[PDB]
Amino acid sequence: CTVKSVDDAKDIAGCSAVTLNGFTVPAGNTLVLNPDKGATVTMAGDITFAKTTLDGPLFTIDGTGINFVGADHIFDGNGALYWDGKGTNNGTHKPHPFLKIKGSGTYKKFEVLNSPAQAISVGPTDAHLTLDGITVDDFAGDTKNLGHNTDGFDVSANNVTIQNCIVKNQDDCIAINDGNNIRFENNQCSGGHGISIGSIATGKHVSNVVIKGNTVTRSMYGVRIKAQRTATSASVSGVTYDANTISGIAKYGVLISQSYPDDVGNPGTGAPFSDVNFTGGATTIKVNNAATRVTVECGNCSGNWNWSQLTVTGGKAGTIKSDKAKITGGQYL
Ligand SMILES: *[C@@H]1O[C@H](CO)[C@@H](O)[C@H](O)[C@H]1NC(C)=O
Ligand SMILES: *[C@@H]1O[C@H](CO)[C@@H](O)[C@H](O)[C@H]1NC(C)=O
Ligand SMILES: O=C(O)[C@H]1O[C@@H](O)[C@H](O)[C@@H](O)[C@H]1O
Ligand SMILES: [Cl-]
Ligand code: NA
Repeated sequence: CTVKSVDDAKDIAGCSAVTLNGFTVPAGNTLVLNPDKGATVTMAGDITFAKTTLDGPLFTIDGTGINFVGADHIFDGNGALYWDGKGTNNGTHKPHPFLKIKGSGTYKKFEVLNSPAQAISVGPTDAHLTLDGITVDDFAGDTKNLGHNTDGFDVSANNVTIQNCIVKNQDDCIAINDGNNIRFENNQCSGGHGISIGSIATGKHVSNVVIKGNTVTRSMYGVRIKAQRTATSASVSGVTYDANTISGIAKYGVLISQSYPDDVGNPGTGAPFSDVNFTGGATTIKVNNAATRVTVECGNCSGNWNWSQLTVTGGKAGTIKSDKAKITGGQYL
């Protein structure tokens, strides 16, 4: 019931208590854990991934009701051996995602250090899944702007809570791409592209999202809802921003747009956005001098969007094209 190598990992069936020791995952291998239902998995060392040619995920854990106790240990992706400024768009192969977490349970207190590109992929789930007190430290990727597409958390799942986490990276802190009942609370995001829903692709539906209590600094965007211009049979519905404190934003404090991968222009109509609110505690956003405060670029948006608790200052005014939605309240124009 102690995993000391990639081959030990296949031998944990029957273990209600697994200890994950530190070791290196050699080139050409992956670490896959399928723990027993309700098992506790406790990390007792750091896991380092030698430079590899495999596609990600390099680490996959999949189980029901798992209790993962990280004890502040590290999954080290050796990302600087791969980073070339091009991420997953071109250039060197980047194993991605680094980690994949599937099923359900509670995952606490570990660090992902220097992922090659996207760090933690979440989903699908079979019950609630909570990630609590995880650090994605890709800060080294800022050097010479070589880290790219280093998303903290990519979520395509239902019934997820991500709380008390820290992300230092070069792309979305979180990107919520699909699923219902997703809560992102009391996290700290710096260096990247902010807190995102999307990009929303054809057939994907994000609903009942709560973005609460987070701090975002030194980022390209504060919060975004982005849908591919071309997406159809897609939607975002029921999003509440509450109590977020954001500053140091370079491009847009808020960008809600159906023109992706562009920020604005000829927005699509097949990924309707509805019921997007800034309520509860104040969401205060300070943007840089050349930044835009708030832009909404809808081809198809509906509802009474209560933005009473949003305050955005700095930079210049954006544009509001909200289609059928009525945006009330707040301070940003
Ligand atoms: C990738 O970069 C190479 C040059 O470094 C360029 O030839 C190629 O067209 C780029 N990839 C794509 C898909 O455009
Ligand atoms: C998981 O999500 C789906 C849709 O949100 C739902 O039917 C199921 O009730 C949720 N389960 C739990 C345990 O929250
Ligand atoms: O934030 C974004 O949407 C985009 O940022 C760009 O810098 C990146 O090259 C894209 O792949 C996408 O991640
Ligand atoms: Cl290899
Ligand atoms: Na995803």
